[PDB]
Amino acid sequence: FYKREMFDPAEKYKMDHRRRGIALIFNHERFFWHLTLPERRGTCADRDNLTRRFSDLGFEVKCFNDLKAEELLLKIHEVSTVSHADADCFVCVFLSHGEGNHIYAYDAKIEIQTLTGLFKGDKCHSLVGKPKIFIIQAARGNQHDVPVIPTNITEVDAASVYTLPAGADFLMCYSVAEGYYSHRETVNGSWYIQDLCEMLGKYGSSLEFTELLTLVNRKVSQRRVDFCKDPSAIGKKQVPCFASMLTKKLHFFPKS
Amino acid sequence: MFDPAEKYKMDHRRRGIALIFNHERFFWHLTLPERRGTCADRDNLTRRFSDLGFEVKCFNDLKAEELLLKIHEVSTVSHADADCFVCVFLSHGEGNHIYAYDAKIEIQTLTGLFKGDKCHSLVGKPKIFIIQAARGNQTNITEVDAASVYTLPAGADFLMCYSVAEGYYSHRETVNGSWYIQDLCEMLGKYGSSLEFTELLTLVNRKVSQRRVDFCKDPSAIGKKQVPCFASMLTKKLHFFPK
Repeated sequence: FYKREMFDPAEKYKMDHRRRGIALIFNHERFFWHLTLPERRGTCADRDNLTRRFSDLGFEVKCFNDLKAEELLLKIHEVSTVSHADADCFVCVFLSHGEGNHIYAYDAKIEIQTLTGLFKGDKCHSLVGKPKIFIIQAARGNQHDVPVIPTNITEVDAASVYTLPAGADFLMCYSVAEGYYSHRETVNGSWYIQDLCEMLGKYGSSLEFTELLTLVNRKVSQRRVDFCKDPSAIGKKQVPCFASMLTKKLHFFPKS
Repeated sequence: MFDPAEKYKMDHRRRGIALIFNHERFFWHLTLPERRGTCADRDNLTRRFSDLGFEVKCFNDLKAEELLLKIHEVSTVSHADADCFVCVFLSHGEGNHIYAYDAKIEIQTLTGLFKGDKCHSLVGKPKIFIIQAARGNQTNITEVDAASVYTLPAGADFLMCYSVAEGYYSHRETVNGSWYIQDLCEMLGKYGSSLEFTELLTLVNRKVSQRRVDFCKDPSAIGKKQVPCFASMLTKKLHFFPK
């Protein structure tokens, strides 16, 4: 027996490289005053949660806190230009505010297509044909703070970031879709990241990853705020989504 | 309790309605080119979705007012006895709009008719939109159109399926039909009644993105790759097992 080159409806990405790969986490808790954006209490919990879960799946996790845009671009360009020949895949997470096709760094916004474009085709040959997974927790910062230099509560932010696709073998994962609202607990973290991390821990090492993101869709879209705390948040449902350009099934079975 | 393998309940009396809006030519004032090959797509889709148990209704070259009337009529009948709902658009598009014969319609208007508060009997059921629409260029020939329609999400339990993503190109053969629709239909025919539907759409991503654009008959088209995508808001696994 051998596998002839016939179309296989069950084909999986090859995940038997020496290393799982790098997972970058860009964590943004506060912003330059000229941006008029509120701080994001709870994001440090998200960052730590994600680090534990992706480390357990075999990723080399690198976190960066509150980088300026020039610094962020430098760092992500450095990762896009090294060889990933010995890696299975690549993960990039943004924890911030966003608007349209932009995510905010500390001092300025950056276009999502600029960040994903660094990993397309022969800009990053050693990731061609490998999953490139971007996870974005970014929505509209509520701006009732001034344009001047300056307990567990749930903050509710309108969806603002477009659910953009990218190239072949990219998977773009969004905390919330247009017309819905993103939620973050100031001590426990974001609804989306909490539920993503819980599902990674329970099922990440077995379930196909888009099947796992569908579980996250279900968990998040079924959450509600306590009515006695913030009646304002009634009817502000959160529905995540993911935009898949993947071409094979993706698993994170423990590496041998 | 939470079941990591939970499936949509697909044991209703009927599979449900599949609507297909098929646009081959446009009012002259829109200055959009004809879409030869689209009738093949329509026929292919009708067969595949019929075989999966759907009640397929096709509409050719409706005006926007006619199209809105029809999709509104469908959104207000009871789907209580149905598993799910499918809507296919075969046209040109731009941004958040798809073209009818005489005018643009916003995708969010069309999907909004099937949100929970407007269509109670589809609550918690899959609502699947499949969009073959890109930028009209203003024997079997292959036409190549730049991506133009945003890969928009919708509400819970919607699945939005696009023939092409930003930066890539959609292809249509004047005899054989659209690349995306051909490969979607081949996969439906072979695996539609067994495979989880997003796993099937992933196969379609692979098939379409592997179609070679190295040596076209039209030198203009060289290197203009096609990559589809789908945006899922589903909350459970979706299968179309024979009823």
